[PDB]
Amino acid sequence: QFNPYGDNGGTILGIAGEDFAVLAGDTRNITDYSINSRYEPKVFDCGDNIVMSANGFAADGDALVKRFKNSVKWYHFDHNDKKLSINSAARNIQHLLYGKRFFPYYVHTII
Amino acid sequence: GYDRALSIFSPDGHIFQVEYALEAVKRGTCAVGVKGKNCVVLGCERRSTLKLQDTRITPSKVSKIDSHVVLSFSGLNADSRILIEKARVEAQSHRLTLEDPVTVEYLTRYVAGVQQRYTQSGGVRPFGVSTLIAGFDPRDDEPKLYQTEPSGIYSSWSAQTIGRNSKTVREFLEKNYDRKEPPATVEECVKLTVRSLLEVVQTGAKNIEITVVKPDSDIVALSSEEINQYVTQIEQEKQE
Amino acid sequence: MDIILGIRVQDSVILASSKAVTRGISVLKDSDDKTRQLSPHTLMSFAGEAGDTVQFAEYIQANIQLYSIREDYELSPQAVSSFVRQELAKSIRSRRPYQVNVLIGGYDKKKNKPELYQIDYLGTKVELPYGAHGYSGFYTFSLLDHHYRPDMTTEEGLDLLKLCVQELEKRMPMDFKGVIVKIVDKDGIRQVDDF
Amino acid sequence: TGYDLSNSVFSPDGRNFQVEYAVKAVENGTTSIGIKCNDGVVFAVEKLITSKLLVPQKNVKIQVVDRHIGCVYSGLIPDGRHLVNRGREEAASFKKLYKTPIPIPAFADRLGQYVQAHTLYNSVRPFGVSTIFGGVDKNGAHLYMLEPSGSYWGYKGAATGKGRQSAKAELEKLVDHHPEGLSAREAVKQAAKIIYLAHEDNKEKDFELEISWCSLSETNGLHKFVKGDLLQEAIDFAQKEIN
Amino acid sequence: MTDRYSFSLTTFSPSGKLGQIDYALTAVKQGVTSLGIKATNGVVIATEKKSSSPLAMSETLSKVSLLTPDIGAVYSGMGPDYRVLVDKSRKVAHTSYKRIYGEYPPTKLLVSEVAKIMQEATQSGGVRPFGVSLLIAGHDEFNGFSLYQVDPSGSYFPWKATAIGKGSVAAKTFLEKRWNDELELEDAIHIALLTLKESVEGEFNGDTIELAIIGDENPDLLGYTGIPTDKGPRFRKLTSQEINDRLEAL
Amino acid sequence: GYDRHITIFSPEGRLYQVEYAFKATNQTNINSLAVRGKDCTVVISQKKVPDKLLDPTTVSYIFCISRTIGMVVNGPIPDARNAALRAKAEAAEFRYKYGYDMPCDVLAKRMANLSQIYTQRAYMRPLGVILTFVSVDEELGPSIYKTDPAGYYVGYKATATGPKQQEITTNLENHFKKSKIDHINEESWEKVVEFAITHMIDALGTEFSKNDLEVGVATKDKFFTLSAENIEERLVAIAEQ
Amino acid sequence: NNYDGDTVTFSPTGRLFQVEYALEAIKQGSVTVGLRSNTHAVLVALKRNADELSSYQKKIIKCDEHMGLSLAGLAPDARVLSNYLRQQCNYSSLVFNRKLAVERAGHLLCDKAQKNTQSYGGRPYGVGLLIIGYDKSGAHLLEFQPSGNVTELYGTAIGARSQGAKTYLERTLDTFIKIDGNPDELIKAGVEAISQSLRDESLTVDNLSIAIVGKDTPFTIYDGEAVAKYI
Amino acid sequence: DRGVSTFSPEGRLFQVEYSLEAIKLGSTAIGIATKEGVVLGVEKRATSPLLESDSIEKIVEIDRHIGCAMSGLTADARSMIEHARTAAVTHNLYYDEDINVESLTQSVCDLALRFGELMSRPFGVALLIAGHDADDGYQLFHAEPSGTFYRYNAKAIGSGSEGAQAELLNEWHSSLTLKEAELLVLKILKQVMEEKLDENNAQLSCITKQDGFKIYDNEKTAELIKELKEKEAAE
Amino acid sequence: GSRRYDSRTTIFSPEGRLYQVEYALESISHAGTAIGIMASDGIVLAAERKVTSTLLEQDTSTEKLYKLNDKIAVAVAGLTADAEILINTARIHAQNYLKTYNEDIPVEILVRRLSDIKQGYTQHGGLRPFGVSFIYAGYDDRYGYQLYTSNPSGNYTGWKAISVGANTSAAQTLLQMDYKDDMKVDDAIELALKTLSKTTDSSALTYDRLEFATIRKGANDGEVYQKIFKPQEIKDILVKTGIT
Ligand SMILES: [Mg+2]
Repeated sequence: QFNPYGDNGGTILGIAGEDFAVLAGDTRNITDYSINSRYEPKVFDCGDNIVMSANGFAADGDALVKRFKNSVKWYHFDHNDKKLSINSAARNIQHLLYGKRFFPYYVHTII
Repeated sequence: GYDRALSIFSPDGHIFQVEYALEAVKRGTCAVGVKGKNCVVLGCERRSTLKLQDTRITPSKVSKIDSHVVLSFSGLNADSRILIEKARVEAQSHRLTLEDPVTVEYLTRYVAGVQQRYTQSGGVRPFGVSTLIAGFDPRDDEPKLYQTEPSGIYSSWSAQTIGRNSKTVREFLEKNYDRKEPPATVEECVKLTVRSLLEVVQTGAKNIEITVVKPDSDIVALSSEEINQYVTQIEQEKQE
Repeated sequence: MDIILGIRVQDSVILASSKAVTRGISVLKDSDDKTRQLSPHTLMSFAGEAGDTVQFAEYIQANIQLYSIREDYELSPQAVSSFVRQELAKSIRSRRPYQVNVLIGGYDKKKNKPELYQIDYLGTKVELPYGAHGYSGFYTFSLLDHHYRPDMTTEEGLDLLKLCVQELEKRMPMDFKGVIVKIVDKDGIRQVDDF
Repeated sequence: TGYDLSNSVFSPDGRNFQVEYAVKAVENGTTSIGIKCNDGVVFAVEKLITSKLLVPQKNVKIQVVDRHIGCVYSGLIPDGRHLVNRGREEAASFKKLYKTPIPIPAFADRLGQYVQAHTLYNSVRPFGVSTIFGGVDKNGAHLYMLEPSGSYWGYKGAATGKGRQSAKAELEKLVDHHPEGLSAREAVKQAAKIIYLAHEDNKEKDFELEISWCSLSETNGLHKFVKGDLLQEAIDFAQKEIN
Repeated sequence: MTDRYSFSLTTFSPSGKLGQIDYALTAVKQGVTSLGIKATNGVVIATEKKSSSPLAMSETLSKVSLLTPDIGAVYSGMGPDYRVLVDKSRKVAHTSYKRIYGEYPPTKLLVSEVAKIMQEATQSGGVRPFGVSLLIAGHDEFNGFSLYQVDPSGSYFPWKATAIGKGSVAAKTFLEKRWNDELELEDAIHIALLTLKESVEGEFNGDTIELAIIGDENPDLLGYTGIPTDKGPRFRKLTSQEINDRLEAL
Repeated sequence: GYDRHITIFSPEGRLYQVEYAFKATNQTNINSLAVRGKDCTVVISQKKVPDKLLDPTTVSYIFCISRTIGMVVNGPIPDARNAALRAKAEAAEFRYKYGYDMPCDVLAKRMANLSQIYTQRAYMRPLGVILTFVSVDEELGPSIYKTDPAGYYVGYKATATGPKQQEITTNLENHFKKSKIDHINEESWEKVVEFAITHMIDALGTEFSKNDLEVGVATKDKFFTLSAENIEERLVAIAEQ
Repeated sequence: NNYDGDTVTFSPTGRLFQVEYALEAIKQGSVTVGLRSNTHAVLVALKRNADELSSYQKKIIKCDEHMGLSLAGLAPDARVLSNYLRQQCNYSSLVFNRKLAVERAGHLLCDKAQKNTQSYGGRPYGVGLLIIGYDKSGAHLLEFQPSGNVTELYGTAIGARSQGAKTYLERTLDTFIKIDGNPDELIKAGVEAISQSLRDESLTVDNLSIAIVGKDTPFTIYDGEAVAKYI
Repeated sequence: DRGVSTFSPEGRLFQVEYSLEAIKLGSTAIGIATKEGVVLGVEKRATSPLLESDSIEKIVEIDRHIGCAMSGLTADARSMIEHARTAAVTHNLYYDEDINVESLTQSVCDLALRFGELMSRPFGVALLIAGHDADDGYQLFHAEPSGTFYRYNAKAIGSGSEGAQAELLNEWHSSLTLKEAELLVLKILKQVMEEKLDENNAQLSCITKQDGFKIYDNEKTAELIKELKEKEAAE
Repeated sequence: GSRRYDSRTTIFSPEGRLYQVEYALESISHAGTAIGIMASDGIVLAAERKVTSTLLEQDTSTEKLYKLNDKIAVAVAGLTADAEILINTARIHAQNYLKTYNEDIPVEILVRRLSDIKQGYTQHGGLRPFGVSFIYAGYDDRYGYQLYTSNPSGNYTGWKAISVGANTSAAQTLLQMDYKDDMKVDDAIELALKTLSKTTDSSALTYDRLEFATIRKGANDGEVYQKIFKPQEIKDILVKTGIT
């Protein structure tokens, strides 16, 4: 039977300061007991001063980030180049994730 | 499917199909609505060109949409049935989802919306019907009376008439209806409604129908004899 | 939900339905009314899967109320029961069937007769002098088979119903928190507020 | 009357006037030609320079279908593009199912049936183009020309557009003087000459020459555009003949 | 593309006429004469095989068609319209009856189905009415022998005897004088041949006349033996020789 | 007067668009002829290549519909090829569904039914073509069946189509009035082709070279067209007696 | 005349009148200019107001970081076509990780417009577009007509009185094509070009709209005090 | 007849141009934008004295920060309002914020040209959409059935529009107070109306950042009418 | 395109009338007269066949009177083919109701349903309306004996006595004159035949030109019987009432 999910490992960490924020992640990518890559970027600059990481199944992770980056692009087109605030980005990502409620993106997302 | 745009603008900015639908309303039998202090009365004309009619079974002009709201009309009879059915379905749908019966304004807004939709949808013609919608909101004792027309515009009225010779009975109502003091009782309201129809009807026999709606789902249709007593008293005061 | 009982006497139909609503571990409510008035002289009690019961009952209620307004006429209990049966028979071969069992108690104003109909979720309809759904019949039918007479008064029907509930409260493992009892006769529907 | 107001209506003659009106749009277009040579085909077209602001060599008119078929047309340019897009879908589905690239006669009928279908209903307009096309397949070289009616035949040489009469006369001379045949390189030279000669019907504005070819020996049976030195050589040969 | 004619092409004119139906009836009037006569023990339907060319093999063109083993049909008007109606009539006899009840439809109900198809071409979007009038003869157990006419409007009527097409007015008068309720099938065939001769100009023989009957069961035409209840079709098309034999006793 | 634009009845019960489609049939100015032998069915058609720039091998109005069925068309080539593609598709589908080769008369009926639909449905126009189907049927033997824009069809002993059909028709009629049989009493198809060409020459009053004609022959289990050199051999035999 | 009731009807001379009428809507529109060098491509557009209380209708729309257009005619039609270009540019980036070539963008616009000229029920687009962009083959300028005809040019103008700007660019051809690595001078040439189409009115601070794209320059639109420098 | 999506020889859509004529027959609506807020006012125009005028609803709330006034075939506006309300609420659901006034207006205008042989004809009503957002402050837009929308400092639509617009040309300046705008709408409405202006046949409304969209009471408007009368008699 | 050929069957005139409905009513005025009369103990349906022939098989013929179920029947005036389409739909509706509620469909509910179908063809779809007017004769246990009519507009009304088809003006005046409320079926049979005899365009009223039916509680006890009269039975009632 075909299993549409996998586990690419990885660990990410976000911390909010008083006037700053950091989003960190290791660069190792794996399946089972093998290393796929020692350097595969996992935390991405998505524009509008927002950084994102979707950790877990890397295919779903890449797909989600790609769709959010796209959502930022279309937010600019549709709303006169308005800056997407972090709270608005967060609500938007909820809808991206819940859209696949019954076939979920197998990831833990942090922005 | 048949998609042809039948309702369209003309060079002078008129939609003729909607305007011609109003001409069908002008042809229909006269309908009148008057609201008192604690009631609303709906009067309707019955053309006496049709005798040998079975009045038990013939479709009555006033229709209950729910236990607390009624609808009368002027225009195409067949068209009115479609609006009445839709209104009745929506009334039950509202009770089912909101757990409260429709307000008179809401029911009016729905019917008016259906009428509007049929003025800019492909392959359909407008309804040749204007309606008078009357009743009382749930747990409210303030009388309600609304009017709709083929274009889909609607509004509230202290008193209103539609159909043939409605220009005449509106003339009567405008000089006889006082806003500061509306018909205080059922008697006064029915009397003013019968009086308004007598300006247009012909014989006061089986040509006038009267339906009284009071608060808390109290709706009753007057009989021939009861109306005949109003007809009698009105003319005996007139002989002076 | 759990216990629903019905008995047709001389001049009325009596429906008794339990008050408890249990969600697994806890009893969330002890005053739940498992019934809907379909028309002035017709009452329907119900039991089955959570959510579907109330959804089905209210759907039926809406349809009968729609018919009543359209025709300015109350359908006979027989006609209402046939409509309900068809809806359940349709439902059993659907994608997700209504898991709902009902009793329909009505007074026919034309025939001047009380009528009780038992319908399960498959659309199995029977007209009965007394009926039940679930395990309720297993405890109560032997008492009803013994004492029931077709010429019983409403008061005698209530007394026989009390004996049935007492037997249920004795031998049933579940606490159903008593019953709400309603009477359907020529004057309409009323609730017995002390039982 | 009124028979010419609607497509697919037969006139009392048995004519489809809307199709005949589409031909008028074709006759209004620039001149395009096709020459069948020994082991392939050559296509050429006249491009009117409306203004100095047009970027030279950029507004390409000749179109490739698959990798072995060339298409050129005169009339409404967008209509021609629509026809080539369909042709590309037809060629793709043929190759998908049957593996081999679509034969030229097979491809000809696919375009033919599609153009003919736009003469069957009043809800569509006929194509305002005549299309010259062809290439090399397993049975050799093929040249076709397709009209707004859907009518097409095989050709030794073909011409359409405003200067078609001039071009046809030049093509007929080549057929008579070369019964044994014409080489691919000769056909490119001759194609340049014929377009230059046909430009007399469009003499007001100056033009840009565009040539393409498919040849078994010269291009390995693939469609290619004539560029650089070989194009200049053909322009020089053409300019020498008009003087 | 798409069929964008979703509106009626047949409509009421100010005088209450349905133009396209009237015009369809005019096309029927121009058609070659066909007739039907009902006897006590059978029904006969007949028409002329108006051959368009002598090089044409008129035997390959069937104007009289079997619909079911006990029901046959003939027409006057547009031949192609008739041919497609025969195809639809044969199919609807199976889909809306035989596949449900396991038996062939009675004459009146098959006629009703054909009538419905013709009615719909008079109201549906983007179509014209059928330019034919049909005469349908048949037998069934409970109704016995029957003969029906179906017009372009979809209207149908039962007849003792009738004619449609070119010389129908004269032919119907001829049939009124000869018809009675005691006719045997052979008498009806004789009257059919007499009536048809009046409307025919040229050759009048078995090769130019098409004639079929609904009569006795033909076990010889069943194609199998062994089932007592199955006794064969009642529809039989007369041969060229069989027609000529009855033209000597004419 | 929109009753002349679409296929609805005129006050005379006529369909003008159908009548005008019959007129489009003669737009090519080509005449065709079909005859039956003992074992074969022959169809001949005039071939005219008016432009020297044309490839004459691609100019044809005879089509190989199936292995057994051939079709000659009288009318414009776009409508001709439309009918040809559909007939080929229908014949192939028939074999797949019913397990045997589609008969010539059955294909003719099917295409005639399709044509009938265009005369009744408004959105579809009639095809301006007459279709003559030929074969040697396994049940009926040599067969000629012809379809027109009205949706009419019938079998033929022999037939002719085109601007000068009447001259050819009468010529054929007179021959069969003499012989009193429904076919050409000849063993070989070669001589049946020679008969067909000879009687077209007589009827039209014109001589033919090898490039002026187009010939199709149907035998048991195959239909084929003759090359120019095969036709030349036919023309030589005609001239030598 | 009798042949202009719909887009599905040729005239006896082979003309499509509904398409020609759609072309007429562009001529009523306000003037806009396009021109390019080998490093940059520039759009200049004269915006039109309803009255003195009203704003000036925007003329330039961004399609991607490397592509955008200016409009003349029915503005809602430009919104539809620019939205389609945004999607196509986006499809190319998401699926192929590839910036859409300006020439291919022109081909797509041609085909989309063509379908509205050959079918019943629809109508042609009533707007003209000038598309500029910088891709893997350098700077580009395209002119779109709703007939479907798309043309690659060094410079051009569309709208009312566009002939004056077009003649100026035809004279200046040899000069402005050589303006490489100097954005300000290329815009100056465009502002001088659009000035040849003005009558009665002149270029003010809320009147003028400028856009530029180039080698190391994302597609950016200048309005308000950002264009005062060029007035 | 002729297509519903047909162009005229001048390059204009027949149906769009004809709908503009229907809007000219509509009752007057006026909007004035200031740095303290945007004011919206309408002529009610009751057809009879028995018609209860407070049931005439020509000024409508779209969201807390966006209001709207209408003129023309007002029944056509209902589906436009429904779409606007849905768009405003939907954007808040997707983005946890208020929608920009321009973006709301653009969404409404996307419906306009969705007609053909979709709805069978264009809308026969024009809208004045007023609101506030953080990026562009107080704004007023004019949404037409052509699909075009212009931003305005002040705008009048309906039967008395060109006379009112000329008046707005002279009176508007960038320093107007909210109170000054209220009186100005009342003044110009009174000028173009057939009947004498009072609190029952005219209606005022405004949108401020603090309080949001508010339809004025008849008692509140009556005071502003009395204030207007006195200041006009003051010179 | 196709718009050119569209008659637009569902539009108002400037006067607010539906063209096609009005023209369909004109068609119906040339159809054979049908009469319905309601009495206290039953209903009568009488109708005239249109100019017949001696070779028409009458005993198997039906063009006017149709059975919808055991309690309800209709008289037809207009296009027979159109009527049969609607009649089959009505028969199905009656059975749908019987299956759903296990009770016979009330007369008005069936009438309203058919009338709504007619209405739809006047408001949407772009198709021509049905050129048919019905007289409905029926019984149910709510209202008892009932007469209704419907026409191509989809409007329906109830009647004590009514006519449709040709000469309705003359027929209605004659019915209005002689009808009384306490009338019985046997009297109503006579009135119907007398009215047809005076209004007919034929020279004389004979059995072969008539279709006749009664709905009576003259069914043994508490039930209703439909009687479609045979040709010989129409001949007898013509002699009994003294018309032939
Ligand atoms: Mg056709």
